Amino acid sequence: VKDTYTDRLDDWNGIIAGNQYYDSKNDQMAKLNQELEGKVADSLSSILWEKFSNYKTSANLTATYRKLEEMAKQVTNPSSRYYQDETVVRTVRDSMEWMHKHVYNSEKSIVGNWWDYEIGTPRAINNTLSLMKEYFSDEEIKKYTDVIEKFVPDPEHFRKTTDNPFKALGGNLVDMGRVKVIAGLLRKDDQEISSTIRSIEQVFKLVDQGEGFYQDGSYIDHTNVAYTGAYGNVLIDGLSQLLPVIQKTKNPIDKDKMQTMYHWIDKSFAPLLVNGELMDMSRGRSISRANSEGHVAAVEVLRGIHRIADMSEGETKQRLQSLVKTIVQSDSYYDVFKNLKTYKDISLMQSLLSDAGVASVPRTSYLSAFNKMDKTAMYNAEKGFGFGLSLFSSRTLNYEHMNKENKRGWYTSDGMFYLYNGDLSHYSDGYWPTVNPYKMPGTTETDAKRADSDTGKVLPSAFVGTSKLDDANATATMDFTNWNQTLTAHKSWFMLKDKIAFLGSNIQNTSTDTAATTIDQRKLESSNPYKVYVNDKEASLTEQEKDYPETQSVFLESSDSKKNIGYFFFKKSSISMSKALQKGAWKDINEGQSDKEVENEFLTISQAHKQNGDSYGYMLIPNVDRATFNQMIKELESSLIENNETLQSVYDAKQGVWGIVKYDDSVSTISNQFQVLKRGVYTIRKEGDEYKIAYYNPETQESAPDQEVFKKLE
Repeated sequence: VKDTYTDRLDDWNGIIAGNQYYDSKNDQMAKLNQELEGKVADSLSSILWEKFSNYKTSANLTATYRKLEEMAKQVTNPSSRYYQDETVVRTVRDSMEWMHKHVYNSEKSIVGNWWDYEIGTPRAINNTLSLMKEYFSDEEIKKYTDVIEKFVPDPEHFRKTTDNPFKALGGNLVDMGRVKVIAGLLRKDDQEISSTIRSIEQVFKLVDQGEGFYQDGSYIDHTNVAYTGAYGNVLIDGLSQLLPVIQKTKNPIDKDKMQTMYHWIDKSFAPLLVNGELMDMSRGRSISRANSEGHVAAVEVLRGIHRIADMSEGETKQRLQSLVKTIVQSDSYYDVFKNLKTYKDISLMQSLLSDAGVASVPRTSYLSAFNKMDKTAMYNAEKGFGFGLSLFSSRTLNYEHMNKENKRGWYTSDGMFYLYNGDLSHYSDGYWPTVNPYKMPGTTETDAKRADSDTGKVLPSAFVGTSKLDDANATATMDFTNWNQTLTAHKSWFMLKDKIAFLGSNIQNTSTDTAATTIDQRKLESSNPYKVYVNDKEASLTEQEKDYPETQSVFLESSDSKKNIGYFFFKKSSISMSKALQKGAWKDINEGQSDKEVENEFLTISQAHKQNGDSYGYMLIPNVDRATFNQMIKELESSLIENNETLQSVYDAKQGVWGIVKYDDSVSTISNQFQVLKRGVYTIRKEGDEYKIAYYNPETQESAPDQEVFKKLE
């Protein structure tokens, strides 16, 4: 019966469906319609389904009710095929009940996956009945939402009826939101709404230990896994729907805790965005799915950012508005509207791009050292390139392998790095399946064989992380011990504005497998091919490992100058190079994906450390044309300060910036100007007759005063 509890499910329906805000000749909305028409039709015209028959895998039920959720939308859509349809509606009623009694009522238990019985599945019930509370009575809505309270009678915890529950935390706590808020409003069980949102306030607290967001912008979740852009998606995108409801309710959250929202936006999320890609390191295991490539899951936050803007006031609205609109304007590879699956968001998005009152704004250079999760972020404004450094410590995990998902990301945190040049498609179009998991960029690895049944571990060392000097100058380190305790090398990175040196000393293999660092593994777009200049002259590569000893330079010329990648080797080293068509399917590294073999070309560069006590020291200069790259290497001929077993450092004498990394506590005199007196990482600039110092003890995630760690001599 008509009431207020339902006028807030009216709001809900709009956010998740958007039929209210529809238009039959709004070109983009009509593309999402054609889609829905054929969806319903592929379910409807086959139900009861063999596609989702197997019961004992519980992931099949979510899909059952989720394709019943898909009808609800078209069913209640004034401008659709199935508008007020006799059979599509009947079908729902008949297989909403026929299901309830057999598969999904109380005298039952969780097999397969709780997450279905508990989360993904109820929200699909919730979402069906909400859009069709008019094709359903009050007590009907009661009969089916009963199951909810049986599996989730307490918005503090999850996995309840089973025998080692756990506390809803991080983005997982967001789905306590939809599953109980909406479910309550349906059952007008008014406690369910107050009781819940009390626990939904728990996610706005930052922390110094555990899951959820951090002070430095880090997001941990699932014990210790870099997830600012995988669970953080589930969080920001979930809470960007609850709040329009939640705040109109009789128990609305105090406008105090709505501030940790914009701290997430800017400190945690905004830095991992570049030209419309969320960095694959923040995604963790999500990288193993074709539906969720780099550029697509970036929209899963760019909507969650906007929804927040709409329900804001003043500068907070217009600036978080520019944040979005300018970011999507800088994305030239992906049509943003391909991940907007609800018309409210489309209407909203088309508004920005139309509205010339929201000023666009280029992004300044920035560097975010997310040490509490071991990833570093970097974007150059002047040169338009990105850089990310996937590490891990004794505090964070190298890679997650859940639900038989992500089975070959072994070394994607073993010192892995990502360049982001003008090839926006780089880590996309099937990069993850077709790329060598063994020879992963930036990493030092032997060549033993891994299984797909392996698990994410942590390091035995804690000496990892970054000192930050400014938006364009920092230094990372890693006291590596690998996968099986055969290879321990110091690995240290030095990001200095328009370049990033990879030092690394003390390389030592106690193994009969050949150790080998990978300088790079770039995917190559075919319609723009590279011209590889070894040591300043051109080359011609094949699947054959060529040899190139006596190799100062390695430059990758291109049609687009913002897609070049150079490699100055301080000490003329002995590398090998190739360019093979690598094939592979998404199924190989994640069981529940298309086995359709997918093919993508790669050019690989490498160094082999044969003798026990080897080194590697080179410099990556991107977005630099050939002409300039050659005058850059003569500019930095003496730039290697040191790269031995207890000290690694570069000098960038154009800026005047040392990047430095000690391991012992000795008194190393650098460039004859100053000393550095303590174990840790430094980043230092001369700008006058004195010094600007930034030391980070990665072991104790602490800093210290200049006096303690540095005296400039004379």
